[PDB]
Amino acid sequence: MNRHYLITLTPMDWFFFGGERTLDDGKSADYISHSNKFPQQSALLGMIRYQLLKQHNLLSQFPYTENKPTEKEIMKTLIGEQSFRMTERKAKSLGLGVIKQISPLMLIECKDDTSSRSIYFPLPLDDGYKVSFNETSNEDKVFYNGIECPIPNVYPASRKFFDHKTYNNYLFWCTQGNNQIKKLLSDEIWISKMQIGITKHVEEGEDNDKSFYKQEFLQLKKSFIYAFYITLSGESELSSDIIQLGGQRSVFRMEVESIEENSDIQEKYQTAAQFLTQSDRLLILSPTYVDNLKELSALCNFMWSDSIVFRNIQTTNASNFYGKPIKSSSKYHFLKPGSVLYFKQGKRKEVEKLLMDYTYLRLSGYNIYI
Amino acid sequence: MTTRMYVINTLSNMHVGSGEVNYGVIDNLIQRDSVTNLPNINSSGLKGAIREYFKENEDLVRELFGSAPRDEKTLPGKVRFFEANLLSMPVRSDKVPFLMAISDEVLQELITKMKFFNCEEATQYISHLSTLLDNIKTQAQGTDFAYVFDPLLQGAIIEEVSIRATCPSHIPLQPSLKKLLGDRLVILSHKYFSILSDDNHLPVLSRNNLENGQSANLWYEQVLPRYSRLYFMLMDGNAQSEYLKKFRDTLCTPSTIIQIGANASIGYGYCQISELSPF
Amino acid sequence: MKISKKQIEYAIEALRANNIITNDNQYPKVFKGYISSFGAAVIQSGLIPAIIFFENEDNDANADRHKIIGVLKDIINAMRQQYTVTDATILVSSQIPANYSMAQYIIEHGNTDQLLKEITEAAVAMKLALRMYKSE
Amino acid sequence: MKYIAITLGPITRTIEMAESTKELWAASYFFSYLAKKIVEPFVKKNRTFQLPLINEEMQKPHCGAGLFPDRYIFKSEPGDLELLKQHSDQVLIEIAGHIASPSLPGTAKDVSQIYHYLKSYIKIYFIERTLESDDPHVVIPACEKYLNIIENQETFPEQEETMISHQKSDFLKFLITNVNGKIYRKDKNSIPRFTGSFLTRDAFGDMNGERLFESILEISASELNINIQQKALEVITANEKYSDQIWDAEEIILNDNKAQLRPYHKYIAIIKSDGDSMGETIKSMGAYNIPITQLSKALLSFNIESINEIVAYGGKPIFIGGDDLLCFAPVCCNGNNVFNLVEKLSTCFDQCINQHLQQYINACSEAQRPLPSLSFGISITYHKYPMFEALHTTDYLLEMVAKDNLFKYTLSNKNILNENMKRFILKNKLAFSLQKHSGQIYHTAMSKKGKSYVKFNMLLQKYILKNKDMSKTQESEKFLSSVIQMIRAHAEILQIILQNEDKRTEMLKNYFDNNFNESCHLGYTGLFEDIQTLLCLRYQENIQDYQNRNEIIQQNTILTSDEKEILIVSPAMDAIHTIFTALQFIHFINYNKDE
Ligand SMILES: [Mn+2]
Repeated sequence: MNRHYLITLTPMDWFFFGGERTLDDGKSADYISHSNKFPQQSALLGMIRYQLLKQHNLLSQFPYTENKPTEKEIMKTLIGEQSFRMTERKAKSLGLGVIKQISPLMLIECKDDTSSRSIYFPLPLDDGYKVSFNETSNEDKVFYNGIECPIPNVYPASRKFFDHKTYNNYLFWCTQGNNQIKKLLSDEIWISKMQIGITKHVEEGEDNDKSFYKQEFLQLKKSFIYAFYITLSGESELSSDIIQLGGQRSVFRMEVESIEENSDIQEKYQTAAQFLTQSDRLLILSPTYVDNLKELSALCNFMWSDSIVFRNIQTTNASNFYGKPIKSSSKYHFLKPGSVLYFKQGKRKEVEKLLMDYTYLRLSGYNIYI
Repeated sequence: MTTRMYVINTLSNMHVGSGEVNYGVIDNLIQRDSVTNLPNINSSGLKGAIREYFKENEDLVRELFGSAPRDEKTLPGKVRFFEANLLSMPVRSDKVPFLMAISDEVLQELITKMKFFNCEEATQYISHLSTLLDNIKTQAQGTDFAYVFDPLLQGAIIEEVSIRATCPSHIPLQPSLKKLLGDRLVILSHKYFSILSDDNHLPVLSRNNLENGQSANLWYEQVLPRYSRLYFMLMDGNAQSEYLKKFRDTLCTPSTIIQIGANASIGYGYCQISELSPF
Repeated sequence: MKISKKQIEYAIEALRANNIITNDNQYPKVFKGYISSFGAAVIQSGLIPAIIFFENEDNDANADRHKIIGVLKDIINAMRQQYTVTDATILVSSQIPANYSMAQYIIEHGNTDQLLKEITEAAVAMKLALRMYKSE
Repeated sequence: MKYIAITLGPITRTIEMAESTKELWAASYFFSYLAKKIVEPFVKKNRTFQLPLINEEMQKPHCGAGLFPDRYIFKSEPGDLELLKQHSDQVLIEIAGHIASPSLPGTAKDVSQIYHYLKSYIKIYFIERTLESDDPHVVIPACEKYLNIIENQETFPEQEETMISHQKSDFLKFLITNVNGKIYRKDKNSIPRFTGSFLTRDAFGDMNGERLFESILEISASELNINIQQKALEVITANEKYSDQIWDAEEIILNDNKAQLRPYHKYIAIIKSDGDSMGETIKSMGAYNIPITQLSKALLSFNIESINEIVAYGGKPIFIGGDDLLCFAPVCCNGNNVFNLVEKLSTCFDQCINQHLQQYINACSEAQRPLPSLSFGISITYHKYPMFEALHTTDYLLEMVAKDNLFKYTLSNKNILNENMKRFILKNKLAFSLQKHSGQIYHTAMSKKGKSYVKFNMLLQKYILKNKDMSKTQESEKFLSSVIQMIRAHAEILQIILQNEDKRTEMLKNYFDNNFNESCHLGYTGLFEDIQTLLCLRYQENIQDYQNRNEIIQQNTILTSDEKEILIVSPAMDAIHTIFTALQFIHFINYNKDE
């Protein structure tokens, strides 16, 4: 039997999440740093692995190198042989320890009445707009890099055409109300702080006093938390604790709440997202990766989509955990949450199978749609 | 991991540079909280001050605070510092040289932070502070209030806001609450405290640079008043017990004075550090 | 002590109204010294003797010094039009009558503390306001 | 009949991949070059173009600026779509073959991978629409509205290897980083040269290329006539990729001769412009019958003459198409400041509109007569300041402050469009920002439709030193610092002086007289009179623009306190801040000591 847990994360201070232009990686762009609102699912996976190791006092790689003969296999059966790697994107299992499945990170509002938890999702890019095509072989055709598709007709659902100057759907996060969808501006959920720090001591006598850096620190609005669902193999309980989730020493409070045995966390996430389902499009709830975007384009009439960049930290059980981290040599482009895939008249199953072809990414919390 | 609350009790004027876009009368401003706009110290400043004090013991610094910048090998820190929030501030009176001013909102935020962080001595402190706040709210009944607890201090006039302090006999102040919040304490509405801690009522000092007997430059400096109290939270990532105990003992010994902020050579920001005493 | 914008505007209005600046935007150079002398007199002799000395005009007491006390009266009146009720604070607000000299008012019910504060703020406001005219 | 509308590429994404100035020029000229190559076959045929108005002078190589925009609408003949598809494929094939040429640095990359990367990255979207109307005024919006929703389809390269030095799956970054090619040498009896890529050959001409652009200091320090690039290049070649080494060498040789180095020679200016009320002008042209080809012709003439103006002044144009302008200039050259360049470009745009739009100007009454106007956003930053951040600063200036888009977005995102509030949108503005190498940021906003802009330009021209002062003391600069400090300290008393109506001018003069004693040592003479006049003009303009807007903003219950505070602009404080920013700019240009 497998334990099912709801993992709530409360920020105890201002938090940071790494991007590609981090504090010291590149060339003269390495003293201004910006933060991503959500951590990568690899951050959640590594958090779980770190907490599991610490619970069993198996934390290793202290500021010296040692060997672990008789605890290599305990480590392997507890956390897995290696970190989350996108090279194994097609495998049928996470290749990790007791961790079976992680739902995508969700934004949860906790009303100060312990009444219910409202889950906020990105606003679908088609919200409030009616997108229609002419499936006939008539005129008004579009060519997306040589592929011929029917022209989209976007009207507000309030015969005025789409206005690019009145478009703000990418700035909103939505939750279920009573009959309409409550829309929260993304600037209300997150607040931004630019911290300027220096190094007091001046070394080597060269030109100095310019050693000032800027970091963007994010904070969640009051009564807002992060959450995700995790399935743990056998009996490997997770203890509530104070944890780190990326960034410049960001501290979160882990609350582990148990849900019923006969439950599917994928089903629970889809049940939460059920209020956004329109049967003419595919809503991309979690970041989605496809090896060929051209084939996905051929299987749809219009993508109202965006991109995010993905890069991992690749560490093995024996890696030097204290030093320069080895990051994935390749960066991958994922479809942003809130993107809608307008499938052809009869090919929803085709695009669904294309997206579910990566079951490893599915178990990690990616390629989740509704 | 044992979260601990430390009080600061600055022994001199504190200037921690904000560095943000300044356009007003005062050229050098102090760091203020984004949300409450009360004076505060960034955890970067706290870590820097404590690491500078302990820099002569290299092993302790490497264990707790981490590796120095521009070092080939990078070691993570084991203590997490949280930002220091203003607890009480000296306000000027007429019966006594000064009074220690705390707002009811500062008290409530302290209660919430202790409940959230689970400080080691949080239980009794939270209970007694909650009782004090409830008694204060019952006495005020939604009106502006300025409550002193020593019967002698009755009738004290806070200078900048011409408020006369009253002494409700029903409200008991425990000795440990007095230790935490300070002596000669007045509990105000947050409007009064915000007025007293704003840019117009904080001490502004004039400075100039003399070249051959004539002033070359002139600027005005904002300083946190002497004897102010700030609290912060420290989290030990299960660091080595001996280094942790040495660090805590050195931090709590009376002979140890920490410099935080600018103007170190003219004695700005010199403070002690006090752990939360058991109630 | 910190002067608000409203007190400086009151000082401008009172300075123009009590006939100190001519229509040519010039004030006689003696009045800045008179304000400084009034402050020093308040410090050295006291509020009441300074007010009495500066309010008299029967002799050749420069024949213009009582205008300063007129301006102070106007400023204090204006400041006590507003900030009137403010029950949370300890101040008494009233309109000092035109026929009552300031010396008479402080003799009768001055209370010497609110009046000291108002007098010092009014004097500072007068100095700041005169900084925006030119000496004859 | 048949109309074909084409849109090209993600431009902002490529622009934000650039870290230096030559990289930014490469990023913009890549799309200009691609658009030119795509539309070449149909321009060679007699094809009527509605939107861009392709002309023979456009094809001729100007300076490295790109004049070809991203959107094209032309009347279609049968067989046009297949030819467009095949030519798009062939153009991408040629570009990929150019990237893999051994003249560029790095290992030999396979053409097929680069072609697939370009296909997955570059957006080439075109649409065929049957419009039963010849008229351009209905044709252009009809195709543009569909293009707008077309652009929302996202294409990206799925996998991007960026670490391995011989599996670099990042070819547009490679192209922009290595747009100048390599360096080739004789037996030491020769001069350094850059081989240059296809972009440099096409933009600057294959022959008679005097000198390519490598580092910011060449543009910024184009005053000392030291020939920075050749000295640095012979240093870096005698040493034993080249971008950072040549940058450092240029810095070292700039520091070596400090006898003429002013602090602003290490600061660069980013100029961005956008046409204001051009859509309303197009609507007024639709009502009062006059074809859009006249507006396109005025825009083209403005583009050419603006390129000439930017080149004559020390500077480099990047994109000059229609209303959009992007140029890098030093703060000063030959005693001319960048604000004189902004004035010259505003004058060029207004003069070209007057020249070619005489029919609409004289037909329309003076009551409405919207007319286009150029809004500018200027960012001055350290040459080592990251280019991404400086570009974002320039975009913020232009959009939010110069176009007053902060007001519009704040109202619209809360659904307070409220045509009453649409009546309050400000136009024809100048947005300025200066960031020193200390973290000090000074910014200002000014309306160019009044006398305040003219007074600002003359005040700058009066007190900007055309020749560096070789005095170790700089008494005048300490006087300027005292004036700056006393302006920022007495801001509230200045506000009180300004809020008075009838007698504020004499009160201002008297206050400055009383506060400053012997306020004339050397240089700055009559500065106070000019400052007071500019301050009064700014206050009057601010009262005209912001007062009713602030009153209506405070009365709106939907807006929160934070948004209301962000939107509210105090007239007197803004005027004082503008004076403060102008004085800080004068101090920055004049003072020899940096930081
Ligand atoms: Mn435009």
